[PDB]
Amino acid sequence: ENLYFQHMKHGRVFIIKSYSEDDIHRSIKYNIWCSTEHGNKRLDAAYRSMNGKGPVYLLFSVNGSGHFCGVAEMKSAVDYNTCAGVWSQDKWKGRFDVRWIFVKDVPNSQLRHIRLENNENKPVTNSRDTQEVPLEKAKQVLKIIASYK
Ligand SMILES: O=c1[nH]c(=S)[nH]c2[nH]ncc12
Repeated sequence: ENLYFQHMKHGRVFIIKSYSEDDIHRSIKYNIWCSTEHGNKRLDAAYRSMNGKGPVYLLFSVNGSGHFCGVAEMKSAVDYNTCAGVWSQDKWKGRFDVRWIFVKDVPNSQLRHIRLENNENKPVTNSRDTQEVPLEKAKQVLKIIASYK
């Protein structure tokens, strides 16, 4: 639907791939997330360089689920020294705030014809955790998720 995301002139969009639906549920409940060590650094740099000029959006998907499960906006820098063991595995260390926008399952069939020119033209549905999405393809994904019924 062209009602959604028609004014995102700046900003950046990443794929989040979780091993745990329970971690997603905790993220939705408390509006926080944590990535890999390298993923935290990549999101941190994107959020910091944006300096509030636009949104950093996160497109969430559970590994193996065959569907994306929602969209959240990054709402803080990464805090690296935080309470241990709050997620499904102890290896998830650190925290940043998010704001969930959509919580809805969207089948990969609706998205797999969107290909990423920064990832060897592979379907967006074949992305790994914290793959960055070109802005014009991200707008396409965001509108599909937003309007899917
Ligand atoms: O399974 C996960 N759980 C948390 S909390 N963060 C993640 N990043 N990538 C995968 C995961």
